[PDB]
Amino acid sequence: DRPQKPFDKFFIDYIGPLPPSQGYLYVLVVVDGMTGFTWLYPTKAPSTSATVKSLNVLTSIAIPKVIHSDQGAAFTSSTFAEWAKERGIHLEFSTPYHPQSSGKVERKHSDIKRLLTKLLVGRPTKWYDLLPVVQLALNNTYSPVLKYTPHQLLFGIDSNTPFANQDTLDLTREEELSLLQEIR
Amino acid sequence: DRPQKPFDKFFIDYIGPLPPSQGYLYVLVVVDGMTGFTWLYPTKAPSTSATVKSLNVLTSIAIPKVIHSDQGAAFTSSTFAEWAKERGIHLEFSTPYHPQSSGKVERKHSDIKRLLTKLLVGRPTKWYDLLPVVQLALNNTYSPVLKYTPHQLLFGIDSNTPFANQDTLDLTREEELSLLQEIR
Amino acid sequence: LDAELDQLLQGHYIKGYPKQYTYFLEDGKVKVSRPEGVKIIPPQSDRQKIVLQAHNLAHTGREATLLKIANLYWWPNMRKDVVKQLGRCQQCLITNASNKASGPILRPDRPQKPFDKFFIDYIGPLPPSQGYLYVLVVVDGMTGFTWLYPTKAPSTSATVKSLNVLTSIAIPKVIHSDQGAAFTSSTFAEWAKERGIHLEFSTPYHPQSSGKVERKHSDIKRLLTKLLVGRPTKWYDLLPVVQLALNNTYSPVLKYTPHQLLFGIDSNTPFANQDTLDLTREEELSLLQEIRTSLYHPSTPPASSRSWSPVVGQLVQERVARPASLRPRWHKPSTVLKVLNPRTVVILDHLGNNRTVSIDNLKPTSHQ
Amino acid sequence: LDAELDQLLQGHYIKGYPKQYTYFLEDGKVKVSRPEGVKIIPPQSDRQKIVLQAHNLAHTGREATLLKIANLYWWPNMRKDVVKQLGRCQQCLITNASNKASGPILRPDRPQKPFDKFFIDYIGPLPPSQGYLYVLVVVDGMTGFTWLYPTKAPSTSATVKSLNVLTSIAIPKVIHSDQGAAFTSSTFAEWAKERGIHLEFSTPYHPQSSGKVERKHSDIKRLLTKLLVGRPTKWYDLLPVVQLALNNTYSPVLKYTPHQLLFGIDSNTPFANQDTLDLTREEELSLLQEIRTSLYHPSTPPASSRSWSPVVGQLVQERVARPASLRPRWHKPSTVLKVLNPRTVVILDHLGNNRTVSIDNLKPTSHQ
DNA sequence: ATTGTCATGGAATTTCGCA
DNA sequence: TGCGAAATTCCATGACA
DNA sequence: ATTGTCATGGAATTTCGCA
DNA sequence: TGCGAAATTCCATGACA
Ligand SMILES: CCN1C[C@H](C)n2c(c(O)c3c(=O)n(Cc4ccc(F)c(Cl)c4)nc(C(=O)NC)c32)C1=O
Ligand SMILES: CCN1C[C@H](C)n2c(c(O)c3c(=O)n(Cc4ccc(F)c(Cl)c4)nc(C(=O)NC)c32)C1=O
Ligand SMILES: [Mg+2]
Ligand SMILES: [Mg+2]
Ligand SMILES: [Mg+2]
Ligand SMILES: [Mg+2]
Ligand SMILES: [N+]
Ligand SMILES: [N+]
Ligand SMILES: [Zn+2]
Ligand SMILES: [Zn+2]
Repeated sequence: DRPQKPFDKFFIDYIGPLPPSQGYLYVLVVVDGMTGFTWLYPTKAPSTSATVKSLNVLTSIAIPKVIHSDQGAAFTSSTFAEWAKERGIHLEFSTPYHPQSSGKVERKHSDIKRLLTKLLVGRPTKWYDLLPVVQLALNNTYSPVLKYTPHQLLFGIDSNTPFANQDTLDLTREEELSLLQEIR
Repeated sequence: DRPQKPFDKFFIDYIGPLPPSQGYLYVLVVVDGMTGFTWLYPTKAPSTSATVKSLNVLTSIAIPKVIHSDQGAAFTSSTFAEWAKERGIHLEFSTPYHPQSSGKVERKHSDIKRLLTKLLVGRPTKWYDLLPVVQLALNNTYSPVLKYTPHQLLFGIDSNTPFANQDTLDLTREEELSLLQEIR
Repeated sequence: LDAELDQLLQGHYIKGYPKQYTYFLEDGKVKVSRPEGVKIIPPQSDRQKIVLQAHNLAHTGREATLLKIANLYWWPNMRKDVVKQLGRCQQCLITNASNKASGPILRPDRPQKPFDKFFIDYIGPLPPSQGYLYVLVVVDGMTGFTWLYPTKAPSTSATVKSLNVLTSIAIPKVIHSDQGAAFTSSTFAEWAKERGIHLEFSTPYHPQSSGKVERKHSDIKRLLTKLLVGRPTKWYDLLPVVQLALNNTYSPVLKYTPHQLLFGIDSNTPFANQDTLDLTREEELSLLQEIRTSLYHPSTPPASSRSWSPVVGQLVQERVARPASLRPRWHKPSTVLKVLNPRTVVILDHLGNNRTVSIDNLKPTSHQ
Repeated sequence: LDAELDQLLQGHYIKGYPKQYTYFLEDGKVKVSRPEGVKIIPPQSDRQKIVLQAHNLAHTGREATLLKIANLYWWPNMRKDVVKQLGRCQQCLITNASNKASGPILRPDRPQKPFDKFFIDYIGPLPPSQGYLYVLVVVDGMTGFTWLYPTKAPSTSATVKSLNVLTSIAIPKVIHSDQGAAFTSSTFAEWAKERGIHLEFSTPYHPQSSGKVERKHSDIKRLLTKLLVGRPTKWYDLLPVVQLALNNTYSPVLKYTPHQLLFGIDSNTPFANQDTLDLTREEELSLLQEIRTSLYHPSTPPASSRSWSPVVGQLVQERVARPASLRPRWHKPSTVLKVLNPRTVVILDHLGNNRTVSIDNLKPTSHQ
């Protein structure tokens, strides 16, 4: 069996609803399987259309052999199937209620949910602008399993923004009480 | 004494009033002494101003060492003197009532008066357009005294419009009776 | 197609397929073990569709198209099939740029006499001066003597007025001009025919052909510029001064002023030459005829290493004159009917009209 | 002046005036019998006014000015007095054209890593498409990988939006651009400083300096053209396809696609290269680092026979950028302060400001 | 205080296939 | 160790306003 | 059925002035 | 029949949209 490579598999997924930000409510999450590299796209809905619009931007840069998702409606639609077929992309679904990825992807996906939550408190409404810096952080984050960041695995070089400051990623007692104020 | 050359002397003079033609009434007549070459300029008046305006067109092509005229007001004005001095042109006047030129110039000047009169009958009003063809005729007209036309003396070549048809230049009995009708 | 590839699988030899390589079957496809790795050999009946797909990714030329194909496939003489497609891609042929230079310019004989040939052309629009916007420039081929006429428009009617004033002095055999509307109008043709003047036209959009008059523009504007430095651009009053100044300027290669070549003697202008004071007019005109025939004449320059020159029946394309944004710079292919000279041809366009065209506005269609 | 010319008349010898010619008086003027004929020798105190009169007839250069003077006068070393005047004629110096070529171009080292240097620039206006008129083009120096962003204007604000989307992927060390308003605004500078990006600017009006991105324009427009043949110019929807098509096109000299240089492996696109299927990612990235260092690098071409190269303290003139009709094409003379490299200099302008300028937009002021 | 570049497609040169 | 032809490399030309 | 041209100003080469 | 310097000629460069 040939070794895993970038572009072999993109794991795609939606996160939201979120507090409105410049009229956007969701984030399409794309993670490369082999490298753990992550693309984020803001959308207004988890629809086949917003998904196609978004992946059209991504696929003008790199095309995956396989997209893997859960059985969300956007991904199981027959439109989305046509889109994928047009591009020679094989679609892959995880069984209902039993989402499988890889350890790397599950961990990455966790870091995203955690990293977002940390910065959306005190400014639940200004995440749209933060997306670029979120991704930079995520992609310049050191991997325990391999010696290298996703940036290094994708491009074969050091980045010019090394996030040498590993962060708490935990909520401080200030932020915990402030987040329980927003829900109210 | 050095031999006579083109541009050594321009003999200038006015002819008119004539019947109005495109609002013009006179003709400034310029004849080169040595070659017998002739320039014609239509004017609205025999004034220093129309003269200066006209010779400005001529003198942007060739500048005479000497202009010779009779004592017409236009030529004796102190404006006209300034104009000539600015250009390093020496002015020369014939004594009053006794106009001297040269044989060549007197004959040429006669041909002009005669040639004009011939074509201004039956169309006393359309001479403005005829000026170009008058000059061509005059300058491609064979000289008895020298073997050459003025064109040939000016440029050292044959012309592309040889007026090989020497013309009557006399009024026919038709034109004589028609001219005595116009005066009426 | 499928026939050829069978014989090949069972060890037999087919022309083009070198026998020292192992040709097998795998995944239902004929493959081969080449130094670069293992490539598929598609059946002949498939090869054209493959090349076309490769070429169409970005409409690439020979090698870049080959490099895509070579990633997956091998077959004998791939580039021949690549080149075949490039010659049939209408989009590539009318869009790409030529990479062949024109052959070396001609240096036509200087007309033999003043008034043999007139070169004319407009400059403008210039800034308004006295309500004037253009200049008619007339240059006698033999002497370089120049006449300047201000106009409100580059029109026939203003060209006629101006030329009537000039032709008062002499009529020329030929008037050469570009194909600007003013010169191509029938009103103008009539005006010429009336006076026994033959009109000669430059090949379209090729001002080098009017080079004699074109080159004078640069001197005219250059002198107008120097004179108007620090003042507003009131040029109308300067045309006469400019005309006179230029016509009496020495050309260092010729050692004569255009006025001198025209008249054989300076008029009353500053620093007038006095060398022929003691000669008769007739002696002077004799020495002039001599000067006129022994003037320097430049020769054709050497061809550049990658020039092309037209051949009867060759596929060539005319440059689009005023191409719109994102539109091809070249017309569809056409055929060379006659080779008027090594730098001029007549082409049949596909419409098909006859057009006389400069070699500079042509490329030889690629890939035959 | 009058002193020198006295000694001369009475047979004595003065330096410069060859003794084998007969110097006399006539009409109250010192004359001489030269092979060419008899010329006046004006007193030294007169000579400057003579040269100036001759030169001013048409603002002629050396020889044509000499030929007028030589018609009436002779004195020793005439051309030295002619050249002296030409160097002091402000009108000639700011109007005439240079006749010296720039020295041969530099071929700067290819940046060493993806994201070391970005070259950016706008194309447009294009025909309206979806309300868009311009394109932001971003080219990574090392890979040639290209990003295309449609905009309504070549503005800072649209540049910022676009670069925020791109910098999501990676931040570059340097962004090189021309001096278009969008890139020189302080709003842009802040945006760069914020992200630790250093802005590098091309010398003004010298797009060769942005050559990497400039050259990509031609391919972009060329592909847009081929695709839009026979259809209306709806380009907006094509930008993504174009970007992808180009980034995966082989450069025949390099033998790699820009995507390959960026990632070390083809994505799922047609004719993807499969040569590294059996290597680990790590093995692949190792072979990539190797490819990246051994890419072809062109060398400086030979100088043309009449090139000039700048020297500290030399009088030079800057080309006027957008010269108005009938106005000089050159600024007043300025002085070279530093020679940054053989093709780039800093000049003090007369105002006097410091300006960093391309050698291509300079001429060395004539006649010292 | 910065700096030309590179697709194209015939021609030139090298390598291949075979002996 | 040398042939004819295919493959590869060379590189001038032109175009990014 | 038509076609580049020529001012410019350093460099190269020739001629001059004198012996 | 030869030197140093002045004069003349050569000619690449750029610009006529
Ligand atoms: C409409 C009829 N028409 C056709 C074209 C428009 N044209 C006309 C002109 O007078 C000129 C002109 O002077 N130049 C300047 C130029 C450029 C390069 C050169 F070598 C030379 Cl000797 C002159 N260019 C063009 C032109 O063809 N531009 C693309 C031109 C003309 O009247
Ligand atoms: C206003 C800031 N600004 C300054 C000038 C206007 N500029 C800018 C550009 O992007 C370009 C451009 O792309 N090209 C085309 C071109 C021409 C020859 C070449 F070699 C290459 Cl490499 C490119 N030309 C110019 C220009 O300088 N024309 C005179 C230009 C720019 O943005
Ligand atoms: Mg024209
Ligand atoms: Mg023109
Ligand atoms: Mg720009
Ligand atoms: Mg540009
Ligand atoms: N000819
Ligand atoms: N460099
Ligand atoms: Zn194509
Ligand atoms: Zn001047």
